[PDB]
Amino acid sequence: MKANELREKSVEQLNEQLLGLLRDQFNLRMQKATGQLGQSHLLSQVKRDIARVKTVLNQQA
Amino acid sequence: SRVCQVTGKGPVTGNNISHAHNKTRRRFLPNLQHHRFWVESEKRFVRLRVSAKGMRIIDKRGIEAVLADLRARGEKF
Amino acid sequence: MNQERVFKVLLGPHISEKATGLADGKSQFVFKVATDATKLEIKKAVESLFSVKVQRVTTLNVKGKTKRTARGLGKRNDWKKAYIALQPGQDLDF
Amino acid sequence: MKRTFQPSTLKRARVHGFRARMATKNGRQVLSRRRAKGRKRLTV
Amino acid sequence: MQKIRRDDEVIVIAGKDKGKRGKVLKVLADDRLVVGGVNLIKRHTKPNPMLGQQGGIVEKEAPLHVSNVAIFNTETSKADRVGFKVEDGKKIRVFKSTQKPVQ
RNA sequence: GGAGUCGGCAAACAGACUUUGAUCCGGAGAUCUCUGAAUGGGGGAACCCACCUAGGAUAACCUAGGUAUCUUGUACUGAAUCCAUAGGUGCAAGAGGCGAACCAGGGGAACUGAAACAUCUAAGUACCCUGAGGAAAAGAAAUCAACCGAGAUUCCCUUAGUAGUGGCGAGCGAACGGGGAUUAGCCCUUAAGCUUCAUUGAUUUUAGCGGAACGCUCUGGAAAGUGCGGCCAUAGUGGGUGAUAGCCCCGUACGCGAAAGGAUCUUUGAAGUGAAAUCGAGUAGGACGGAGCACGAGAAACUUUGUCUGAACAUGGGGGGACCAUCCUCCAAGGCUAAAUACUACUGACUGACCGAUAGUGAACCAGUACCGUGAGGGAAAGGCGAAAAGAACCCCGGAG
RNA sequence: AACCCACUCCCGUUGAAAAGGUAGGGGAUGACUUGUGGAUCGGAGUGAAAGGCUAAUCAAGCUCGGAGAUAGCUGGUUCUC
RNA sequence: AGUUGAGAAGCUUGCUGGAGGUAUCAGAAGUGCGAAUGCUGACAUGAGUAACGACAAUGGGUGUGAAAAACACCCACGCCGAAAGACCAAGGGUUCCUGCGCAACGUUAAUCGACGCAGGGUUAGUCGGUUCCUAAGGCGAGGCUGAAAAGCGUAGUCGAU
Ligand SMILES: [Mg+2]
Ligand SMILES: [Mg+2]
Ligand SMILES: [Mg+2]
Ligand SMILES: [Mg+2]
Ligand SMILES: [Mg+2]
Ligand SMILES: [Mg+2]
Ligand SMILES: [Mg+2]
Ligand SMILES: [Mg+2]
Ligand SMILES: [Mg+2]
Ligand SMILES: [Mg+2]
Ligand SMILES: [Mg+2]
Ligand SMILES: [Mg+2]
Ligand SMILES: [Mg+2]
Ligand SMILES: [Mg+2]
Ligand SMILES: [Mg+2]
Ligand SMILES: [Mg+2]
Ligand SMILES: [Mg+2]
Ligand SMILES: [Mg+2]
Ligand SMILES: [Mg+2]
Ligand SMILES: [Mg+2]
Ligand SMILES: [Mg+2]
Ligand SMILES: [Mg+2]
Ligand SMILES: [Mg+2]
Ligand SMILES: [Mg+2]
Ligand SMILES: [Mg+2]
Ligand SMILES: [Mg+2]
Ligand SMILES: [Mg+2]
Ligand SMILES: [Mg+2]
Ligand SMILES: [Mg+2]
Ligand SMILES: [Mg+2]
Ligand SMILES: [Mg+2]
Ligand SMILES: [Mg+2]
Ligand SMILES: [Mg+2]
Ligand SMILES: [Mg+2]
Ligand SMILES: [Mg+2]
Ligand SMILES: [Mg+2]
Ligand SMILES: [Mg+2]
Ligand SMILES: [Mg+2]
Ligand SMILES: [Mg+2]
Ligand SMILES: [Mg+2]
Ligand SMILES: [Mg+2]
Ligand SMILES: [Mg+2]
Ligand SMILES: [Mg+2]
Ligand SMILES: [Mg+2]
Ligand SMILES: [Mg+2]
Ligand SMILES: [Mg+2]
Ligand SMILES: [Mg+2]
Ligand SMILES: [Mg+2]
Ligand SMILES: [Mg+2]
Ligand SMILES: [Mg+2]
Ligand SMILES: [Mg+2]
Ligand SMILES: [Mg+2]
Ligand SMILES: [Mg+2]
Ligand SMILES: [Mg+2]
Ligand SMILES: [Mg+2]
Ligand SMILES: [Mg+2]
Ligand SMILES: [Mg+2]
Ligand SMILES: [Mg+2]
Ligand SMILES: [Mg+2]
Ligand SMILES: [Mg+2]
Ligand SMILES: [Mg+2]
Ligand SMILES: [Mg+2]
Ligand SMILES: [Mg+2]
Ligand SMILES: [Mg+2]
Ligand SMILES: [Mg+2]
Ligand SMILES: [Mg+2]
Ligand SMILES: [Mg+2]
Ligand SMILES: [Mg+2]
Ligand SMILES: [Mg+2]
Ligand SMILES: [Mg+2]
Ligand SMILES: [Mg+2]
Ligand SMILES: [Mg+2]
Ligand SMILES: [Mg+2]
Ligand SMILES: [Mg+2]
Ligand SMILES: [Mg+2]
Ligand SMILES: [Mg+2]
Ligand SMILES: [Mg+2]
Ligand SMILES: [Mg+2]
Ligand SMILES: [Mg+2]
Ligand SMILES: [Mg+2]
Ligand SMILES: [Mg+2]
Ligand SMILES: [Mg+2]
Ligand SMILES: [Mg+2]
Ligand SMILES: [Mg+2]
Ligand SMILES: [Mg+2]
Ligand SMILES: [Mg+2]
Ligand SMILES: [Mg+2]
Ligand SMILES: [Mg+2]
Ligand SMILES: [Mg+2]
Ligand SMILES: [Mg+2]
Ligand SMILES: [Mg+2]
Ligand SMILES: [Mg+2]
Ligand SMILES: [Mg+2]
Ligand SMILES: [Mg+2]
Ligand SMILES: [Mg+2]
Repeated sequence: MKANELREKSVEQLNEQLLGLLRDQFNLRMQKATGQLGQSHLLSQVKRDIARVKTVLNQQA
Repeated sequence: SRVCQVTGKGPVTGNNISHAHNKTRRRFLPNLQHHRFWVESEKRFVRLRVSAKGMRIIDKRGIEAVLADLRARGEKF
Repeated sequence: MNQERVFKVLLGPHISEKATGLADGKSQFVFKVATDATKLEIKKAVESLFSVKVQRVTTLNVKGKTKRTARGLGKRNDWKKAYIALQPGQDLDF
Repeated sequence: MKRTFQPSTLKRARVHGFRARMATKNGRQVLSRRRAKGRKRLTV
Repeated sequence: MQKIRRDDEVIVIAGKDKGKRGKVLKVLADDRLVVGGVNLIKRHTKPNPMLGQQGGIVEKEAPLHVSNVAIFNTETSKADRVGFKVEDGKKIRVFKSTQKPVQ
């Protein structure tokens, strides 16, 4: 997910990109607690994907 | 505090010299009293804490002219 | 509560022998929650995500242990724990 | 025997606390003097 | 730009392995390289059964300083120095002796 | 830019990222918890409790904004009291706190010296407090000289430890006149100059780019060293590479470079200010008590003012060290004004007949730390394997030490 | 008796303790004892008054500055001919 | 170690060490230590000497262990019992429980521990706070005073015991 295609969407389409990502992060926290998470890199990858969306969602205003 | 309202006179300092010339610190204070001034145009009295030198200036210039100067520098009375 | 806060109150389950026995004997599950989560929020997040019906939540704060090293005194974070009680028969999947 | 230091956390804060130094200007010179030295504590 | 790059054919100048040739495998920090096949060492590791199983004596290369090697020019069969030729659109490393690009 | 990267102590093991340009460096922006001037009200700093407006949820709320005080201006409003004054609300603009020093002011010691000690000194120092600026202050003669002249202020060297002053003790200490650094004046019949904008040009700063010339031989773990012979120079006593390198690497002389920010100096337009209106009256002068003038009442002039008084109007007024006459020289009681000058907490470059770990900063190391004290406050000790971890596989004694 | 106090002896004095202990001793419904919070301080406070107390410091606390005060007084002052 | 000068001192070599030193003549000094009840570290003598912290008190058996007077269990003795038992407040801050340990800490040993490492453990409409109210006292819009800092205080709002 790059910031080039994030500015191809509307504010309406950018507010379930965030809701989907937040749910995706939640599923990763649950796996990390129970020890059944081998994809360790996915934790930081989704953190920067949320912050990327919140920036684009603010450049609109 | 102890400052004349129309001239700004305040306490100053100096020395006491005896006959053997011992010097001790002292102060000189203004001779300032409370007085009510009848403002003819305003139809009322105005009370200030002026020294006796400020009473002579109000004689020379009037209370109309002295009050305007006080208003200019915001010295609320 | 906004739609963000649902996914941010629960920090995962807490694993211990006491929590293991509670989950079996009396249908009471133990979770790690955010340090500012209230009982009303915890109850709503579990109902919304895990599709179970929650009746009572009891919560406690846990102090961070202090471990002494060669560089001086250092301590771990303070966390918050919640006991969640469900209906007499239903479980909570992961 | 009774010794001179009898602890109490309420009275500690009301004589040497942060809000007790900031009240007076002589206590504000104490705080700025400890900041200049570089103290880690700076308050009781 | 770096005068010495990964997977380059170089020759060793100065040191115990002086005169040998090989390929560059890694370029570490603090100006050090790892040239394959030279500066070999032996490391003995105690095999603790806990946290996996370990072996005996391993074979590996040791790093050497970046100024102890030189690009091997396969035109005069000897070491040369490199330079960054003036760029039409991009820097190209060339041999000082022969003014030809490095490959 | 141009190949590696996921900060260090601090290593290992996993997950990964990328020549479809990563890590990294510089400009602009976005986010920016709680506390702290802390500013919605409280408070034991990092905590507790709210109200109003707009939108959204239906349950026990959410998101986004406002709510301190004071000063100035402005609109509305309105007591004793008829009018209106005090007061009360609502809007705008401004301040507040921190900082090592420099600056202008308000207050202001003592030890000490005098071989005791009061006048005197130390000293208008230490300290406390207030205000402004990158500098500040002062500045355009009611100034000096001496019958000849000079020409605003500030700083440096002399005159000179001189004339004075001084329980004439200890001590304090000028000016006139010369030599320099800087060069500038302009207004109250409204000006120079300074700010804030918008333009015309140039230069610098915040990152970077290229950057020349050595081989053989002997010892050695390892050549940069030995020996022989070369080359480069607007680059030859830099740093480090396995021992001592102009030619091995990073550099150095010398040239090139900025999407975008900052700053400086120039043009040329606008607005504000300078600004006090109209040449200066409770002012000059005087008496009493102090302070400053190098000058401690002394023949004691001059400035300043706590108390009390008090002129003239250019045929007039101030000064020329008591005072008088004559001469000379200036025009106070309204303003603005750059440079030469003072300082460095902070940033960069270079240098040292400076230190080399009991030294140099208290601190080369996770130091204003550990520790000591209720507190203010005081305050340490502690560097080095090796070129490279190649940091000792395996066997034996011993408690799986 | 609890509680508050400290009259005597011995021990201890490098102590178990920078003011104690064991035996006896005084008051024990009051001018009593005590917890919590608050007020007064350095030529100043407080004192049923001993110049006592004000953080194991008191004929004028502690701390940082003037400050390297001053010391006609003690001590010390480093290789050779 | 040898040698040379009248002396401060010089010179040559064996062993260690493993990278720097400075002739001669000049120039500059943080330029020479046994003393200052000197300052900082290290190490002696006293000396293997005093002491091992209430004079309630211990004796066997068994187990574990490299090792047991001291650890655990059993049988039997003693001591407190208006405490040497139990519980609140202050104060402290993980000392609480379990597994693994014994270098240092414990005035002896330690298999034990308030010691080392790692995990776990504290659940409230009714208990104590916060929230409501005030005492002593504090702060205090305006205000009154005061060289400046500031002092006092009204409306007000903090402050439990
Ligand atoms: Mg005096
Ligand atoms: Mg609770
Ligand atoms: Mg933490
Ligand atoms: Mg705030
Ligand atoms: Mg407040
Ligand atoms: Mg607030
Ligand atoms: Mg300010
Ligand atoms: Mg004065
Ligand atoms: Mg004196
Ligand atoms: Mg003298
Ligand atoms: Mg004397
Ligand atoms: Mg004397
Ligand atoms: Mg005397
Ligand atoms: Mg004096
Ligand atoms: Mg400024
Ligand atoms: Mg000026
Ligand atoms: Mg002059
Ligand atoms: Mg003339
Ligand atoms: Mg005289
Ligand atoms: Mg380059
Ligand atoms: Mg080069
Ligand atoms: Mg060496
Ligand atoms: Mg070199
Ligand atoms: Mg070479
Ligand atoms: Mg003006
Ligand atoms: Mg005039
Ligand atoms: Mg006038
Ligand atoms: Mg006069
Ligand atoms: Mg007079
Ligand atoms: Mg005089
Ligand atoms: Mg006079
Ligand atoms: Mg007069
Ligand atoms: Mg005059
Ligand atoms: Mg005269
Ligand atoms: Mg003028
Ligand atoms: Mg001026
Ligand atoms: Mg040191
Ligand atoms: Mg050393
Ligand atoms: Mg030190
Ligand atoms: Mg402490
Ligand atoms: Mg008692
Ligand atoms: Mg008594
Ligand atoms: Mg007695
Ligand atoms: Mg007695
Ligand atoms: Mg007896
Ligand atoms: Mg009795
Ligand atoms: Mg007794
Ligand atoms: Mg009786
Ligand atoms: Mg108190
Ligand atoms: Mg006090
Ligand atoms: Mg005193
Ligand atoms: Mg007596
Ligand atoms: Mg007394
Ligand atoms: Mg005492
Ligand atoms: Mg005294
Ligand atoms: Mg004092
Ligand atoms: Mg002395
Ligand atoms: Mg002195
Ligand atoms: Mg001597
Ligand atoms: Mg000697
Ligand atoms: Mg020798
Ligand atoms: Mg060297
Ligand atoms: Mg020399
Ligand atoms: Mg010396
Ligand atoms: Mg000696
Ligand atoms: Mg010695
Ligand atoms: Mg000596
Ligand atoms: Mg001697
Ligand atoms: Mg002694
Ligand atoms: Mg000595
Ligand atoms: Mg001995
Ligand atoms: Mg003996
Ligand atoms: Mg004996
Ligand atoms: Mg004995
Ligand atoms: Mg005994
Ligand atoms: Mg004993
Ligand atoms: Mg014992
Ligand atoms: Mg037994
Ligand atoms: Mg046994
Ligand atoms: Mg025993
Ligand atoms: Mg009994
Ligand atoms: Mg507690
Ligand atoms: Mg512990
Ligand atoms: Mg235990
Ligand atoms: Mg055990
Ligand atoms: Mg032991
Ligand atoms: Mg043993
Ligand atoms: Mg333990
Ligand atoms: Mg209340
Ligand atoms: Mg009250
Ligand atoms: Mg008050
Ligand atoms: Mg006020
Ligand atoms: Mg209240
Ligand atoms: Mg209350
Ligand atoms: Mg209560």
